[PDB]
Parts: sequence; C-alpha cells; structure tokens
Amino acid sequence: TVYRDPSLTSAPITANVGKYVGPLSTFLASIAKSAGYEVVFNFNIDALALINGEIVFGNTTSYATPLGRPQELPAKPVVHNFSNAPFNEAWPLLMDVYELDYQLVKVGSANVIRIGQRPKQLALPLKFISAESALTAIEKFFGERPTGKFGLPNSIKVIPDSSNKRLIIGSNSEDGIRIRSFVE
Amino acid sequence: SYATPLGRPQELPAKPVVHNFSNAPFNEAWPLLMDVYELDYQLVKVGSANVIRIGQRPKQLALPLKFISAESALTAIEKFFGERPTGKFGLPNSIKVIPDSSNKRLIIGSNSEDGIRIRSFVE
Amino acid sequence: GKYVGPLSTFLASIAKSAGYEVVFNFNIDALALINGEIVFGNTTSYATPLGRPQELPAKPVVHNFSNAPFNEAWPLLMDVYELDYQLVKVGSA
Repeated sequence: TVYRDPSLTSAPITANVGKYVGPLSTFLASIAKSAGYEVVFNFNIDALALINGEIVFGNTTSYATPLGRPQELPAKPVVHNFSNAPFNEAWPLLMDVYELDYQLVKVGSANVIRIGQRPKQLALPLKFISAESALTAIEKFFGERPTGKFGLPNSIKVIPDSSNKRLIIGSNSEDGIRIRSFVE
Repeated sequence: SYATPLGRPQELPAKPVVHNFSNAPFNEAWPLLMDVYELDYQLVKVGSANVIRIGQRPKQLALPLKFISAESALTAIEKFFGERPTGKFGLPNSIKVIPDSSNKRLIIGSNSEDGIRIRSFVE
Repeated sequence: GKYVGPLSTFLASIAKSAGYEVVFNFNIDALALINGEIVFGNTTSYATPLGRPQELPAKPVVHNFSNAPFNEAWPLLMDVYELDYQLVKVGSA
C-alpha cells in the first residue's frame, strides 16, 4: 500500500522525534534497521506481558510489568524518522497513524492546514448472514460491550464504531470469517 | 529469588524477551518474531524507503467439527476450561466453533481437546 | 504561544519544512501517546499514555502570521474559536 495526496508539496523533508521506551519495541525496529526498514507501531507494544532479567531486577523503573499493562495498551508511540521523504506522501501516512483528518485553507499567499479528527465510522456489507444475528455474534465475541465500540444493524449491513485497531482485528476480520455459505 | 515455590500464576502468560541471532536471514527471522508475540505487519512505501506497520493479530480461529454437534462440544469445553475466563470465547455455529484466545490457549485449549472428542460415536 | 506536547510540536514543524502553517482544531496532545521522554521525564510530561480525554476538546492558542491580510485572517480565527462579530461606529473609529 501507498499513501499519496496529489494536492500537497512534494519537496523532501527530514525529521526525527522520540525514543522507544520498552525492551521489545527497541529490539524490534532495530533488527529491521539492519535491513532497510523503518518500523512503525500501531499500538503500545511495550504494554504487553513481558518478562526479562532487566524487567524485574532493574539495571529506570522498568516500564514493562510482567503482569502486562492493558490500560496503556492502545497508546501510540510517537517515534518517527524521515530522511529525504516527500512531504507529499509522508504527511498522509502520519494522518493515518494518529487517525487525523486535514484540509487546506488559504490566508493569501500562504496555505494553512487545518488538522481535525477523523470520523470513526465504517460500513460493513453483509453477503450471506442477516445483520441481526451478526450483531449478536459480535456482542459475544467482543463482549466484556465496551463503550469504545458500537455496532449498528441495518438489515443490509452493520456500522461498527471504533478506533483503527479495533476496526481491523475487530469486526473487519470476524465479520470476514462468518460471511460464508450456510449449509442446510 | 523470583521463583516462589507457591507458583505465580498471574505472571504465567508473560513472554520472555530473550533472543539471539547470528547471521540469520531477516526474510525468515522476522516472521518468527511476529508469531512469538502474535503481531501482524504490512509494508508501506514512503518513496525510496519501505516502512513496516506492525499491528496486532486478530485472535480468532475456526474449528471444523466432523462427528459431534457444535452445541454439546461447547458444553464440554465450558466445563473443561471453566473456572469461563474472559480471555476465552466459544462461538457455536452448528457446523463449527470459533474459539477466541491467545496463541497458547489455542493449542492446549480447544485445538487439542476438540481433537480428542471428534471420534466415532458408538451406539 | 508555543505547542505543549511532543506530537503537536513534531507535526506543524515538518510541515514548516514545506510552506505550511498547521492549525489544530483540538488538543492533539491529549491523546494516548507513549514515548521515552513521556514516561521518564527529561517539565512533568503533559502526555499521559493513559490519555487525557477531559482536556481533549481544548483549543491550542498557537498562531503565526506574516503579511497576511486582516481581511481574510480575521474570519479564520473567528472560525477556529467559533466566535461571531459585528461592527459598530463610535464616530471616526
């Protein structure tokens, strides 16, 4: 996949921010820099359940917690590195990592970008199951229903409401495994 | 002495971040690490540089049933693995079941008990 | 003003490498953000990997104008902050 916005400047940029916190995010994204790759994490990978010699015995305060840390799991690591990347195609990537939405405004000879927030809605067409039992099979798969998710029946489709991560591992991949030929 | 002869079951499903690689191909060493930690990746192009967008793997699995109805197979699972923990889900579909659990609990869990109860019923 | 978080500063700075003048409609630094400096210090690290949803609909007062016409720069600011204006005459002013 590629992100390109053919209405922005294509001049190259060069930036950097932040350092990884955990022992796993640093180990990864470093073995991949031995090859030519620029790993970007969609979630707080260091909030998993991780055990190590340094995690429990010190060496900071070892932000790893072998018990996990599920309340800080959907965070987003602000660590980026760009070298001569075109702003035309590097900007739309960042607006997809953080789920933002932008538009251009002219204040004369200067163009300004008005960053907002992306409307988190999605329409899921159903091909073989009624969207009244598909909701029921979602409320039990993903039940605990968390207030971060909404499922809207419409008898033709469903309209899930969730963050980007919960719209991939969530409905978009279970609703894709239960749309199949029913047997009689 | 992090051993505690009483056990430590709340910290049991942790993952040890200890690895050692020597001249291993990144082609085949990377997909291993994405299966140990249950991650999912995809490639993005930002021009002349390729960037990997690591995510999280959707933890779902379909288990075909050959000899038992998937309405009593669920009942025999809720009692085997009962305590049902919130880390596990079992979805009947009358043709199969759809377990939801971590990688470890999808091996010693349904995948090996459902494999021992799909057998020739006697009358 | 100056931006507070590490994300609002990183953005609106790579966009100034090109010619752009980023304006945020919300408190982008009240999201859930994790970093080496956020948790370990370096201030008190106003980022809070747990998020900060009560301070999310805030408005960053950070602006920069250079030879912009007041004719068309004023109506932009009255739309960022959702204000409404009208003109009154007190004589020659």
